[PDB]
This record gives sequence, C-alpha cells and structure tokens, in this order.
Amino acid sequence: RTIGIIGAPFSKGQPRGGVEEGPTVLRKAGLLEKLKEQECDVKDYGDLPFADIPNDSPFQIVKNPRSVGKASEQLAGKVAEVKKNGRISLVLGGDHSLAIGSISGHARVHPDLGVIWVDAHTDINTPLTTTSGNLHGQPVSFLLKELKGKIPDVPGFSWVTPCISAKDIVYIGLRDVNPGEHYILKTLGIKYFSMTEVDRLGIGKVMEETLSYLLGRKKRPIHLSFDVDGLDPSFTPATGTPVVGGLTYREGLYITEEIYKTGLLSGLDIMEVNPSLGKTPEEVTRTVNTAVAITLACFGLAREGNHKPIDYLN
Amino acid sequence: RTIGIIGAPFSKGQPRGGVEEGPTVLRKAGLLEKLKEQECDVKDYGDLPFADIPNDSPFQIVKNPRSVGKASEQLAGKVAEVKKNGRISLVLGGDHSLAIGSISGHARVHPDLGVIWVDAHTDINTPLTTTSGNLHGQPVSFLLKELKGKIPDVPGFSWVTPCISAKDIVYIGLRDVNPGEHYILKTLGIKYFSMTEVDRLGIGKVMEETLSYLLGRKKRPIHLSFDVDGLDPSFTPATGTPVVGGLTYREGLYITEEIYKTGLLSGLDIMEVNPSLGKTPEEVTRTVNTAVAITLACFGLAREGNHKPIDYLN
Amino acid sequence: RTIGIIGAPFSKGQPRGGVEEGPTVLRKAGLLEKLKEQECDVKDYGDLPFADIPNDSPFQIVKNPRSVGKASEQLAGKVAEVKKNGRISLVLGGDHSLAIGSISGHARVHPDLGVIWVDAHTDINTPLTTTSGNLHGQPVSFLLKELKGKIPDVPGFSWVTPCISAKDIVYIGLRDVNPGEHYILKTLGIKYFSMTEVDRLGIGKVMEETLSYLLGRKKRPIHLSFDVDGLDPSFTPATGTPVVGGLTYREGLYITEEIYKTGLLSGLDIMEVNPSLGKTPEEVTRTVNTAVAITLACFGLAREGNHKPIDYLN
Ligand SMILES: N[C@@H](CCCC[B-](O)(O)O)C(=O)O
Ligand SMILES: N[C@@H](CCCC[B-](O)(O)O)C(=O)O
Ligand SMILES: N[C@@H](CCCC[B-](O)(O)O)C(=O)O
Ligand SMILES: [Mn+2]
Ligand SMILES: [Mn+2]
Ligand SMILES: [Mn+2]
Ligand SMILES: [Mn+2]
Ligand SMILES: [Mn+2]
Ligand SMILES: [Mn+2]
Repeated sequence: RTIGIIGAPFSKGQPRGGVEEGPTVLRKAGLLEKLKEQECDVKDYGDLPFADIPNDSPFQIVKNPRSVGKASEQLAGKVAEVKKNGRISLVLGGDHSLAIGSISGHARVHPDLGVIWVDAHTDINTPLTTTSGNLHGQPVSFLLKELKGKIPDVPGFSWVTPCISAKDIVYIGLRDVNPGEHYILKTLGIKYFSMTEVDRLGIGKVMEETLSYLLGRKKRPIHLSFDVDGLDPSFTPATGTPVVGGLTYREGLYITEEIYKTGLLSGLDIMEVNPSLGKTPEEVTRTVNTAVAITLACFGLAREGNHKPIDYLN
Repeated sequence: RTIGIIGAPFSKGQPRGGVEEGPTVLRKAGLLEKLKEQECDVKDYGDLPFADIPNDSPFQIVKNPRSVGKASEQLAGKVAEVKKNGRISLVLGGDHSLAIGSISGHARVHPDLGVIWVDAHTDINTPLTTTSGNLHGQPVSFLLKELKGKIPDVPGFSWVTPCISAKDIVYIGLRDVNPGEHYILKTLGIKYFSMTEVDRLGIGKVMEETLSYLLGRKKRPIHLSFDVDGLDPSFTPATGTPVVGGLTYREGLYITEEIYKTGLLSGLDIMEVNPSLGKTPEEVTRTVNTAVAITLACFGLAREGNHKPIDYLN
Repeated sequence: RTIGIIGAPFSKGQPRGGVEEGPTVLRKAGLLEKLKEQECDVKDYGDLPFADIPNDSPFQIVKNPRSVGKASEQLAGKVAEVKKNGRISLVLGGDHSLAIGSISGHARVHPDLGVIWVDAHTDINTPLTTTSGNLHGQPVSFLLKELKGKIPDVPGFSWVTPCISAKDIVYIGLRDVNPGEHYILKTLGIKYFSMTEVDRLGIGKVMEETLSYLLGRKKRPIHLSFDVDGLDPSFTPATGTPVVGGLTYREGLYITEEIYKTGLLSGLDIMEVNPSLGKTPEEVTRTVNTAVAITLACFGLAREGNHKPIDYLN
C-alpha cells in the first residue's frame, strides 16, 4: 500500500506529556524501515511542529482548548495534503484529541469515509458532559453532525465543521463508557461492539458485522482510529488510561488484518502510546512493539505469511 | 437490583484459615459503596459470628464436620431471612462449604431455584469418595436429592434436607474433577460445560445453553455460586486451589453480565478468596479487584456503559 | 492407550544445544509415571544414543547435515520398531529436524498416515530457500513428495524417500512463515489454520475442519508433530524461536483432547523444549509442565474428568 507518515507529537489533550514521544519511539523501533520491507510506498511528511500557546486558560472545565484546537487544525491540513497525494495517511500521534483534525482533514478529500474506532473508551464526551475536562475523551463529539447544536463554542475550534454521521462509525473494544456517553450511544443509534459483544460473538464475527455495517450499502474509504488502550494493558501497558479485560494481541492483529484485506483503508491513527508510563523498559518495548505490529498489519503483513509475485522454487 | 449482604468469615471447610478474611477485604475494597453507586438497594446483614467448636474430631476422614455443619446451619437461616425481605442474598464467604447453607436457606423460600456453579472443581465428593476430607469439596453432595441415601450421617448436618435435583444445576469452568466425582456427573446426568466445552463453543454459546437449560421449561429464581478459582489464577491468584487454564476475566464478566440480564438472579456466593495466599500485595489486590468486578456485574454494571433514565444532553 | 516412549536428545538441527535436555527434564517431571496413572500401557525404548560426527562441514548453507540426517535415520528405525509392536510412538525430542525420521519411520509401517503440525512456523524451507541454514526449519521439505526434485542431495539424507503428500498434512498455529515457505504453501495447496484462521473460526471449528479434512475420505493413522513454540511464550517460554500471539494453554489442550478422542493417534512428537533458555527456573517449570499436560491430553486425560469402568458410589 502507499503511505504518508505524519508525526503528531502532541499531548495537551490530556495531563501527561510523555505522549508526544510517540512519533519518536515508533520511528526508532524501525516503523518506516519495516513498512518499506513490505510492498509499501512510504513518504515521511515529518513531525508537525506544534507551537506552544502560553495563554490558554480553561474554557469552563475544558483544558488547553486553544492548544488542542490548533494542533488538530494543523493536522487536518496535513492529512488532506497527504490524501491529495493519493496516499494513506498514517498519523503517529500523542493523545486522541488529534483525531478531530485527522478525521476532519481526511473527510475534506473523502467526505464519504467510514470510521472504525478501536478503543477502551468512546471519547464522545461533549464540553458539557465531560467530567475530566480532557479533550482526548471528547474528539467524537466535535465530529458528529447529530451532536451539532450541543457542542459549545470552545476557543480554538471555530474552524471545525462536523463531518461524520452517527451511522458512519463503529466502536470496537469498549469497556469504560461514562453515563452521558452511553446516553449518546443509545440515543444517536451508534453501532458498537463492546468487550461484551466481542466475548459473545468472537472477533471474527465482530469484524464481519463491522465491515458489513459500513460497506454494505456501498464501498467507501475507511478511517481507522486506533487507541492502543483498546488492547489489554498486558500488551500495551505504557498508556495513560489502561482498563483491564481488553482486546488480545491476536484480536488486535485480526482487526487490522481484516481492515487491510478490504483494500479500502485510507486513514489510520496510532494513538495514546506514552513511553514515560512504562513501569519498566520492557513494558515500554512491549507497548511499542505491539503498536508497530498493529501498524504493519494495516498495510499487508499477514500472520500466515507474505510472498512476492515470483517463483520461489525458481 | 436490591441486595442483602451477608458476611460469612468461615474457613473450616478446608485447611487454610486466611479465607475468613474475605468479607473484610471485599468490604474494604469498597463493595458496598460501589453497589450503591449503581441502581442498587443495599442492606448489610453483617458478618455472621461463627462460634468455635473446640470438640470437633474427624468423622472418619471428614474434618471439622460439626464446625462446618453449624456454619451452614447458621448461614441458611440468614439467607432465608434476607430472601424473606425480598432481597438478593450476597454471601461474601470463606470456603465453599458454606454453599450448603447458602443454597439450603435460599431454597427454603424459593424451592424451585436453579443453580449455576462457576468453579474449577465440581465439589461433589461425598464423605465416602472424598480423599482430602475437606468439606469445601463436598457441598453439592449434601444438596443433591439423587445422592440422598449415599451421604452418611455426619455430625453437624442432621438439619440438612437435600433441596436440589441433579437437573436443576449447571457447572461452568471445570478442569480438576476427581474420578468419583466424574462418575457422579455422568451417572446422575448433570449438565456441565468444562473448560473443554468453553473452548469448543465459546462462552457466548455456553451461556445461551446454560440459561436455556435452566429457564427453558419455565422461569425460576437463579442461584449463582461463584468460586473465584473458576477463573484463571492470572486473575485470582490468592485462592487455595488454583488450576491453570481457567476462565478469563472477560469470560468471568460475560457470565455474570448475562446472569444479571435475566432479571432472575436471587442468590449469589463469592467464595474462596484467601488474601493470605497472595504471593505479593498486588496478587492480593488483583484477586480482590476481580472478585469485586464480577460482583458488580451480577447487579448491573455493564462494560458497554450504564446511564440513568434521564436526558444527559439535557 | 498403549505408548512406546523414545527419547531423542538431539540438537544439531539448530544452534542451541540445551534442547537435548528435553527427554531428561520431561522424564523427571514424571511423564512416564503420569501416563501409567492413566489407562496407559507404557514401554520406555530409552534415549537414542546419537554418536557425534566430528567431520560435518556445511552443505552450502546447510549446517550439521550428516549429524542431522543420521539422527533421523536412527530415529526412523526406532519409530518403525515401536509401531511394529502395536504401540503409539512418543518421540520426546530435541529440535524439530528429528521429525524427518519420526514421520519417515512411522510411514514405513503405516504409509497412509495423516499429519497434524502444531507450530508457530511451517518448517518447510528447502536447502535452497532456507536463510538460516538450520535443518529444524526444513523437515517438511524432505518429507513432501511434491517437492521431490527440488531438494538437493544433502550429505546424510540419501536414505530419505518422501512419504507424505501435500494433501495429507494440516498446519495449526502459524505466525512466522518465510516468503519462500508461503509460496510453497499456496503453490502445493497445503491446508493450514494460521493464528488468523484460529482467531476467525475458534479452535473448536479449526479442529472440526482439520479432522474432517484428514479423515473425511477414510479413517487413517494420525501423526501429531507438536512444536512447543506453537503455543504462546507465556506458556512455553523455554524454547529457541518464540513468537508472540500464540495458541493458548486451553487451545493447546483442546487440540490434543480432540486428537485423542479420534482414537486414531499413532505417532506423537513433543519438540523444541530447551530448559537452558528459561529466563528463570519457573519459566523452565512452566514450559515443562505445559509440555507434560499436552502429552497427557493426547492419551486420555480429559479436563472434564476421567473415571474407570466401575461403580464409584459402590
Ligand atoms: N472518559 C474519560 C477517559 C478518556 C480517555 C480518552 B482516550 O481514549 O483517548 O485515551 C474522560 O472523558 O476523561
Ligand atoms: N476436589 C478436591 C479439591 C476441592 C476444591 C474445593 B473448592 O472448589 O471449593 O475450592 C477435594 O475434594 O479436596
Ligand atoms: N523459519 C526459520 C525458523 C525455524 C524454526 C524451526 B522450528 O519450528 O522447528 O522451531 C528458519 O527456517 O530458520
Ligand atoms: Mn481514545
Ligand atoms: Mn482510550
Ligand atoms: Mn468450590
Ligand atoms: Mn474450586
Ligand atoms: Mn518446528
Ligand atoms: Mn517452531
């Protein structure tokens, strides 16, 4: 596949800053090198230089609003620039608030995209239902058209125009959903497969329904926003909000392998990797390695094996 | 749901005494507080004061018979008292021998109850087939009507009257069944889903069949006797008889979530939690936390989220 | 069942020598004693005394060819001798290169056998596609009739005559397949269930298809070549080539339990156990214990329980 790597070292969508070390540790793990080792065409668009906004007081309870709204504004333009180049944007990020810009810029070039959200959380809190005030747990609320008229005018986000409908998104891996968020889920009819549905149906069936749900009417570009805490912390411990009983390594790879096989993947997000939170150097390596594996699976690496179109027996 | 918490700090159903610290550590973990945080009506019936029986020599091979038969005699009356109050009895116990009193007192008020037994073992040894002599591995033998005429007159249990038929009980999670016990299983036609059936069908199907098996003829009150060693020791290490290859955290929560959803749960047992056996303080916290999670799932906590009947967008 | 234990302490099929300690640690774990504790008829054929071949330079890239071809030549005759005795050969080995002799000797007495290969790898590299030069990752290439005319004349293997067709073998657990190997897989139409198919179908379905695939036309003797790295390294860490995201303990036991139940098992291989690679003594015990469990499952030990044909209630 043909990639367009974008490093997004941002963390003001939440409290812990070590998250902006993601683009760095993932690249050192050899991500670019490994993609090239596959049938991949890769162009590194560099790490976006996010400028600090000293004067950025809370909007009510919402923290670092201008800083966050700016980082997504900047990211949105990069993602659109890479999608204009006929490449699949790979946003190596910090916190999940960057999804607002990622999905926004992608939808500018492909308004009919579908979103698959792998995460332990729904991240659909509005500035008024949030209790933490952290914008990384509110990205979907800014993107959903149906919630337009319920999101206040928060400093830094005037440029935002909801681009996805409640019916063009699927959640996979949920296990820590706030009360208001759940109300949103059932009220707007959002499709999701929490860990309970995964336990009941199996990831094989969960992926069949997910893909049918989004591509059954007609094929459309796929945006995969992957929060590494969607996977169990025994796989990705170095993340800010781990929740036990998560998706397995195998399930993580199954999800992505199936997405790749659709040939419809066009936008990907690898988020919330925070090395600074690894209890040990191995926990850091375990988290980074899992993130790389999931990434490579999105672009072709198959557990059954891969081979070029040639005669190996010669 | 409406609870009736009963602390049962008893351990003479087996060798290790640290098991009577269960009611204590579970309460300190905030169990009562967490239930109230949910749509739960809770009444703490206190910890039953089990009096020591100094003169209690073995009945043949059976150990602490009078002490065990008395603790279940006492528990049975409490469980019936709470069921008379129109509440779901939550027996926070020590060893599983207390199930004899738990199921007995529950059946006094609801003779038509069905039992779901989550455990690594069948606990169906009779005083004559047991090899350890520990009564916590014999509770079902005292309750099954079909085995009446095969259980000797053991000091301390004259008050017992078998209350459940071999066909009103389902086992989930089996992986360490004694030879005599297995003979009992196949001979009395007891329905069970060992770890092999779980591997074959998946916990989703296992729960569908379990619930159909017990409620298909007609709806009837459900008694869930949960031995924490039913789950793999990587989740509940602090328990006296761990067996590898157990139910996962997710499967544990799936089982209970499905039980709750039946609206038929009326009696629950959380057994065999022994803090004193945790290799480290974290193993203790891991065991206690898992037990609390399983408990909350029995009363409504859903992994997909929970919300009150109000308008959150306001 | 009736066993014929053969110890094969060989390791020249790969770099690390600690692998020849397998027959020793497995026996000390009480394997023979445990089999006898079951309805098993066991005869220990001893540990094959592999003589060192000082003069054994590489054949091109292939290492220790004469040493490896000799060890399998010797093993093949033992396996045939045990199969002549109407016993199920249990080859406790070193590295997987010994499979060439194991399957070869078994097929001499039962030409119509079927092979089930549990492994993280396909071990189907030819002397020309291999990149490591280690013969333990090439055993199947020597056995497949279809690849005859593609395997060079390697010193030590002239005695070999391919005995199995590409259609009489099934792979379970694959997750690290080389490019040439994959080309072989798809070209010869080899049936396999990588970790992706296991994730999709579940081990229950995977075993149903595996067994139907091999025994549907007609019942035929089963040869199970089990590489302990087929299971996840959280279960069998002490092995030379671990790959994350492997089969679970439960899945491992399910596979074997189902094989046993066919009553068709006639040859088994327990390979790649290397104690010297255990980070700690517990990792060694974890690996050894898992290997023993898998072995006992092949011969009857059932997780639901086992009982003799007698009346236990008496
Ligand atoms: N729901 C919590 C947790 C947020 C988790 C955000 B995430 O998924 O991006 O890590 C909050 O609203 O603050
Ligand atoms: N079957 C063994 C083990 C007993 C386990 C009892 B339990 O499940 O309550 O922990 C015995 O009869 O002693
Ligand atoms: N495919 C690699 C790894 C070999 C693994 C061999 B085995 O499965 O027997 O441990 C090689 O050809 O050298
Ligand atoms: Mn998120
Ligand atoms: Mn999250
Ligand atoms: Mn029990
Ligand atoms: Mn038990
Ligand atoms: Mn192998
Ligand atoms: Mn292998």
